[PDB]
Formats: sequence, structure tokens, C-alpha cells
Amino acid sequence: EHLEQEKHELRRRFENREGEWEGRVSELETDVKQLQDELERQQLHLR
Amino acid sequence: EHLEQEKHELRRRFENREGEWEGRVSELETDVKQLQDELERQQLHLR
Amino acid sequence: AYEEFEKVMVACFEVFQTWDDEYEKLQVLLRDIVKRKREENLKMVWRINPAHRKLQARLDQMRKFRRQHEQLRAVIVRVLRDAADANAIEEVNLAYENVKEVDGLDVSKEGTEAWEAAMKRYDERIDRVETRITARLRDQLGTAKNANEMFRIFSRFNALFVRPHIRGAIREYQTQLIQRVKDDIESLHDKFKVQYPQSQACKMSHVRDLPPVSGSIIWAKQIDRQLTAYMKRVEDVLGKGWENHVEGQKLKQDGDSFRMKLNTQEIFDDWARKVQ
Amino acid sequence: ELAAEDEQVFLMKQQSLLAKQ
Amino acid sequence: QRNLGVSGRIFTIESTRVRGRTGNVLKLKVNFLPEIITLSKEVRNLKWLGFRVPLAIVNKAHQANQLYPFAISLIESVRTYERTCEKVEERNTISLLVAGLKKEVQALIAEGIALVWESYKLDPYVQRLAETVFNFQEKVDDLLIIEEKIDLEVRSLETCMYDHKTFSEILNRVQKAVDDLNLHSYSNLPIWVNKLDMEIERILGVRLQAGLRAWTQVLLPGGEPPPIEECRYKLYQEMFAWKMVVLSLPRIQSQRYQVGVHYELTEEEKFYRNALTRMPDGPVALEESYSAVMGIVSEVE
Amino acid sequence: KLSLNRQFFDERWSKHRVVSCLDWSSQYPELLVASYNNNEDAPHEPDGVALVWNMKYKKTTPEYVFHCQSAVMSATFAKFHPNLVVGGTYSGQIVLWDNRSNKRTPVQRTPLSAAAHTHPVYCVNVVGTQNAHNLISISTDGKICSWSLDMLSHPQDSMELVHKQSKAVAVTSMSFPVGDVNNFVVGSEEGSVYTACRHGSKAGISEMFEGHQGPITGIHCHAAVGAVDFSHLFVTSSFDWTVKLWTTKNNKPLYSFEDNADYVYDVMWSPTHPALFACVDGMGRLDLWNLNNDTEVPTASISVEGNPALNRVRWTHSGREIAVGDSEGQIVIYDVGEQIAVPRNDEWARFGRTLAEI
Repeated sequence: EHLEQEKHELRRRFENREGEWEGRVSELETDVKQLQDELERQQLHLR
Repeated sequence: EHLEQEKHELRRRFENREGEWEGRVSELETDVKQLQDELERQQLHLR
Repeated sequence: AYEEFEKVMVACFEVFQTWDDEYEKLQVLLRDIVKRKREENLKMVWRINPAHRKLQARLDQMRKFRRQHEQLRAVIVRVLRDAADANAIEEVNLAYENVKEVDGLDVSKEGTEAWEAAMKRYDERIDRVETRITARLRDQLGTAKNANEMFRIFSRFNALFVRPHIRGAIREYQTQLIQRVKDDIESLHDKFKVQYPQSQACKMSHVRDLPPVSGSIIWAKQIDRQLTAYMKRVEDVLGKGWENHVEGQKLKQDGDSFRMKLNTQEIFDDWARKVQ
Repeated sequence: ELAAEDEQVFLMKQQSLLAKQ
Repeated sequence: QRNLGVSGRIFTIESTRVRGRTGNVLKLKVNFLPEIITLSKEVRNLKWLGFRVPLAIVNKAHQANQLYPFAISLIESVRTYERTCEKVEERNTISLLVAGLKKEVQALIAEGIALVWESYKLDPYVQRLAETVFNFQEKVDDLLIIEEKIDLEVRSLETCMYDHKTFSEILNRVQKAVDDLNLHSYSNLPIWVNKLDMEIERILGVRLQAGLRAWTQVLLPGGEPPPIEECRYKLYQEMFAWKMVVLSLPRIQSQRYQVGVHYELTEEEKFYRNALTRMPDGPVALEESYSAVMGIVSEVE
Repeated sequence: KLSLNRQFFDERWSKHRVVSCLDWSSQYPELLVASYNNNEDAPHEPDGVALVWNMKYKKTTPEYVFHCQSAVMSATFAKFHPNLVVGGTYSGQIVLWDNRSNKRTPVQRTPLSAAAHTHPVYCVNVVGTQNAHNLISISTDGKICSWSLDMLSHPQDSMELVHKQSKAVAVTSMSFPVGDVNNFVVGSEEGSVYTACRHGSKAGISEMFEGHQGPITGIHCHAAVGAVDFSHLFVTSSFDWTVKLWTTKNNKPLYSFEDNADYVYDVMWSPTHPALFACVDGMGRLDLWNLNNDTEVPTASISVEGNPALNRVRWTHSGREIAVGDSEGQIVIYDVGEQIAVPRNDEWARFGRTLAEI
């Protein structure tokens, strides 16, 4: 029983940190996407 | 004995995914770092 | 009192742990919602600093503090049970009162700086109490002439040696006493090497109407008791962790291997088999 | 006389145990 | 291309050829290749240099680095077993005494061959194998020093002054070394000491031959030795004083500590009374001693 | 000028193996412990060696010989235990050697567990006073552990060093200010010094220094103590062909001495002269810089015979002798001229002025 509380807690903490990492990689991916769009636009605007 | 093998396996899976996510986040961190440096050079180039 | 303080502290830390766990569960739920309703909120800021954390650390500082006082204070009530003894007791009490004056539950900048100043004052005062105690540690050799008196001073003040600054002050007496104890257990080895039927104990035990098998078992049991006493002497001399000390390791290994052969179960079993 | 197995025969035995597993 | 990774069995008994041995010598290694250890330092160093290491290799390197603490403990623990066993093979004399300890290490290594790197038992197992092999190495190192002392003393019996106290002092020092071996519990100690007893008996027998001939020469290596019937009695009494120099020495005992365990020891077991029968030249030297006593008594009579 | 004084070299033990570290005993200043790593051409020989040589004699042999299972990468004398010799090894074991016991094999060794070290230990040092001292050891995984020389089964204190984003600091060097036990510096493979604190609320890495462009080989804090306080100063050698002075105050180098045409492997301040510091270069050259007399070209220099790469420089505590360990495994000792070694009365004020000029 003692291990079972610990076991479910570990399985839940795995998802808890995984969701944070998924959000962070997704938002940083969108950030680089926006940066690439801005860079292409400014490259075209330069010439 | 059986649920201890499973417990250790889950712990190592969590640590592995943590490794994956720190690698991806640090990677994407360098991607903004260099792209932002290029953007700063690009905005200076405008002038 | 300290026990009541500990009860209150564990209740408060239960409260904080419940905050942490339940806030984690809620955070999971709100993250799921933000995933579902991502288009409705452009702002991804997620950092919140609960107001009570500033208290939670502060409260912990009393829990760590009074323990470090109580573990000292009770010991100074036992081992120091000399003008230096009463001076140390009253100095510790004065230091605790001085820290007690500051409003501990104050949490703002004023409370923080007052707490830091009071703890610094108490730390320097206790460091001075430890020097006033090392004075008696030197008066140990100042008075004791023989090994037994010095060991008894070691055993009476044994709890006081658990302190970190106290342990390093006494290093020259530790080597001398451990060498003396090694000599003692060597003498015990010599006594046990001389087998029982040749020993004087066998004859004199036969004189006093003691039967022979019981005599052998009794002899071995006393040698075992003395080995236990000497190992306890080493434990007092070197404090806790004497099993893995530089000079305590050989002591422990030899003592264990010797006690393995002081067992008398075979003698009793052989006697029972013969009589049956 | 209790005798430890030679290293070569012991390792041959352990190889036999390992391969057949 | 290498596909670096760690998994499966912790040991791998590989076949290696040793020069001068037709058979392939098997050697035990931990299943953690050195290339993995190089990989952990490689990935870390290239990142700070600014090289974008592929994320696949970071995953492979990071996975094995989690298992690095257990790997290094086994590699040195295994290596310690090889060199400690090498020291035993150098000295065949001490082979019997480390039989008990070598049995346990072969049992612990036998346990480890069944495990895999994912086993939760790998935590307690690494400490056990590391600790026991350290105990094996420490005891073997002590034995090489303890037997050297016994070997130096037994050779000292050949070239010591023929006086009883000097002989007793040497055997006293040899006895103390045997007593420390008894405490450590090195196995087969009774069998080993008996071999030491016979070699001590031979040396004392040889020294007793020099003692009798030297005693015979003075009467008419070997040291510096009323009615007619009293003269014969006095001469034999003097010879028994010379004979008891060696035959009255204490006999080396292997179980001095097993005390209260009652086994009666006879006079023969207590002392080297039988050493008189171990003279190299047979009973010839003893006859010359008795004959010389007969010759002097014949002339006086 | 420097004058060759002695060459310590044992054919049996210090042959085909490089010198890993040097140290002079504080109590008995005529003694030098030197580590030596494995010799690849002698697989059957012991991997780690530690030879204690003595100068007061003229014996060519090591006074004491020790060896241990893994290669010794660092070794130091126990300051307050004159009979001990501590050694950090490639495995993370902290071996302890006793001269009284006739056993060359270490009398103790720390466990290779998670609680203890498990990476190479290039940095070991005893810090504190006699009534309270510890053995601080730092490994290349950033873990730092404080033991006591009485207790090596488990460490009294331990923590991993990280600066930013929880990134490990791959420590290769370590030094402490004189008389201090709380603050210290650590150079890393990444090529950045870090000022760090041992115990406190802010325990861990405190500040980062980004100047170097290659891995740091050795950092040494200022050792001379006198009229003007210079404890905040520390020099660092590195693989970037540079020796950089530093202050704990600034975050960028004070001065960079790039006279070296190769790597620089070790740098050490003189223990007495405040401005004199000696650096050893891979071309075989040992250079003493006296910043007061000359801040730009080496004040004195000398190349070992046969140009062998110089790994570890180490002053004598008196300041009149500098020992250098070459790749060959032969220690070369150089007596320093009194005009350079001996500081004049106003050298401290002059160093103050020179520091002001920078």
C-alpha cells in the first residue's frame, strides 16, 4: 500500500513535468517560427 | 518483487524523458539566442 | 515547551505540505484548461509567489533553531550537572532569552533584519559557550592522571562530544585511550588463548562447588562481557560512528571476530548430547 | 579441504550458464 | 554507426589468448564499454565548444551516464578481483587460506551474471560486490605479510643459537602469527598449520642432529655443549638436558582460540617429542651419542 | 636567474608516467609528494603512484613510495596529520596513505557511490584550523564533498555545483584564499572561473567569470599576506595560451599574459613575494613573472633539458625553490635568485601602484 501511493504519485509527477516541458517546447517553437517570419519579411523589405 | 522492477523501470523512464526535454529546451534556447543575434545585426544593417 | 513547539510546527508543516500538493493538483487542472482554451489567453506567464512562503521559510527557522538550542540545552543540563558550569548554563539561558525577545512571527523587512541580528548574536554567544566548554575539556588532562579517570570523564560528558566544535578539540586523548583499549583487548586475547582447563579460573571454580561445564561457559561469558565493555569504551571515546573510524575499524573487526569465538552454544549442546 | 574453483573452470562454467539462458 | 548503448547482462565473459597458453584465457569485464565513458565526455565538451551535437547522441550518452556510477564501481571491483587473484597465484603456499574468501566472491560474481542493468537489485548488489572484493583484497594483502613473517621465522630456526630460549622465542613469534590467522577465520587453517608443523619438525630434527654430534664431540650449528653407575647416570642426565633443548619446545597450535571446545591434547601433540625420529641421517647420530657415553664409562670402569 | 638544484627521478616508479600533481608538506617543508598516473607500457604495474621525496638528503630514491588501484590525479599532504597523504584518483576514490603502516596500498578509500564521488578528482585540499578542519574534494562532475580525515566512509557535506540553468560546472582546478574556509574559486573545462561559497544560505556557485577561451588548467589565489590585502586576487592558466589575472570584484580579466607560444598548464603565485608568480608552458619553459619589476615580459625563465611538457609547478613554502613536474615523470627543482625571490620592503606598495595602473 505504501508503495502504491508512491507509485501513483510518481506516475502523476511524470505527466506533471511532461506537460510543462510540452508547453515550453511548443511556445518556444512558435517563438522561433515568428522570428523566422519576421526575418524573411525584413530580408525582403531590405531590398 | 514484481512491482519493484516496474517501479525502477518507471523511474528510469521519467529520468530519460527529463533528459530528452532538457536537451530539446536547451537546443531551442540556443536557436532563439543565435536568431535574435542575427536579428540585431539585421536591424543595424537596415541603417 | 519544546515538545509542544514541535507539535505546533508539525501541524504548520502539514498545512504547508497540503498547500503544495493541492496547488500542484490545481496547477495540473489549470494547465489542462489553458491547453484547451489556449486561443483565449495570449499571456503564458505562469509564475506565482504565494505570500506565505516568506512565512514558511521564517517558520522553519524557528523549527531548526529551537532544536539546535534544545539539543544543546538539555545536554548542558545533564553533563554539566565548578563556576564554569553555572556560567555556561546562565549564558545559554541569556542567549535564548535575547533571541526570544525579537518578534519571531514578524515577516517584513524589520522582522527579517531583527531576526538575522538576534541569530547572529546567539551564534557568537554559543560559539563562546563552546570555548568555555573546551576549557573544561583541557582541565580533563589538567586533573585526570590515570586512564580510568580520563575515560570516566569521557563517558560522563559523552553527549557533549556530539557537538561539532567540541569533537575536534579532543584528538590527542583519543589516540592514547584507543591505544590503551587495544592493550586491554590484547590482554583479553591472551587470557582466552590460555585454554580453560589450564586456567586458574577452572581450578578455583572447582573449589567453589561450581561444575566444570558451567565453569567453562561462565568463563567465556565473562570474557564476552568484558569485550562488550571495552567496545563500549571505544564507542564513548570516539563518539558515534566509531565502527568506521580510522582506529575504530580495526577495533570493531577484531572485536567481532573474537566475539564470534567466545560463543558457548557448542559446549552446551555437547553437554546435553552426552547426558542424554 | 574446501577449495575454491580455478578461475578458468569457474569462468567456463559461468559461460555455460550464461549461453544456455 | 557504432550504436553506443548499455543494456542487458552486467558481465560478459570474453575469450582472450594469453601467450604461452594454448587454451583461450577467459576474462571477466563489466558490460559497459569504454566508448560509452568516452561518449559522456565527448558530448559535454563539444557543446561548450559551440558544436550542435545531434540530439540522438545526447539521448544515448545521457542514458548511459545515469548508469555510470554503478559501472565504475563494478569495473574497479572486478579489476580488484583479478589482481587479488593474481597475487594468490604468485604464492601457492597461501592458496588454501583464501579458499573461504574466494568462495564468497565467486558466489557474488555468480549472482551478478544473472542480473541486467535495469534490475532494481543493482543498487544493493554494487555495494555488496564492491565491499566484499575490498575485503578479499585486504585479507590477501595481510596474508602475504603474515606468511612472510612466518616464512622468515621458520628459516630462522635453521641458523639460530642452539639454546632453548632462542628456539622458544622463534616459535613464540610463529605462534602469535598463527593466532592472528585464527581470528581472521581464513579457512583450512588446521590443514595449513599441519604442513607448517612438519616443516618445523624437519628443521628441528636437523638441528637436533647437530646438537647430538656436537654434544658427542665434547664428550670425547650444533651449539656449544660416586660409583661407576652414577657416572653413566650423570652423563645421560646431561644428554637429556641437551636433548630436551629441542624436544621440550612447544608445538605450534592452529586452534589456540577455540577455547572451551574440549579436545584433550596429548604430550605428543603439545611438544616436538617426535622430532627425534626426524633426524636426516636416521637414528645414527643418536647411537653415537649413546655409544660415546658407553666409551667413556668403559674406560673409567 | 634560476639555477638547477636537483632532479628527482625513479626508474622503477616514475618512468613513462607523467607527474599529475605536486605538494610540499607544511609541517616538514623539505618534503614533496608527487602523483603519477598510469604507465601505458606497464599494464602489470600499479596504475596510481605517489612518491614522497626529501630534499634535506641527497638520496636519489623516493623517501616514501605509495601506489593505488586507480591513477592518482591529485595528491596533498594532511596539514594537521603529519603521517597522512591524501590522493584524488581517476575513479573518484579519495585514497588515504599512512606512512607508519608498511602498506603501500591505501589504508582508506572513499566509496564509489552516489553519495560520494564517482568522477575523476583533480582537486583535493585540507582547509581549516586544527580544532576544526575538513578535506574538501571536487570532481569533474561538479560535485564537491567535505570529508574529515578521520572519516572517509561517507562525506560530512556534499553538493553539486551549478551556475545557470542547472548546468554542471566541470571543475578541473580549485583554490582557497589564505586563512579562509568559506569562499573559494573553481576553474572549469568550459573555460570560465567561478567564485563559490562552501556553507551558507547561498551555498553553491556565486559568480561567473567568462574571460578564458579554453579549458582552465590551474587557478591559484594570492598567497602572500602582509601590509596590503590582496586576497581577492587569483591567477588562472588555461589551454588558450594565456595566463589571466583576476579579482573577485570584477567580472572580466585584469591582465592577460600571452607571451607563451604553447599551452599553459599550471600557474602559481609565490608564497612570499606579492607580485611574483610562475607559470609552466608545454614547450618546456618555466617563466617567473615579477609584475612589479616587469608586468609584460617574463622577469626570469628557464627551459628544462630536452623540452619536455611541464605539467605541475609548485613553489616551496619558503619561496626560495620552485619544483616543476615534466611529462617524463622527472621532478626538476630550480633555486630562485634572491633578487627575484626575496621581496623588498616597498614591493607591496609597488604592487598596489601597479594594480592601480591596470
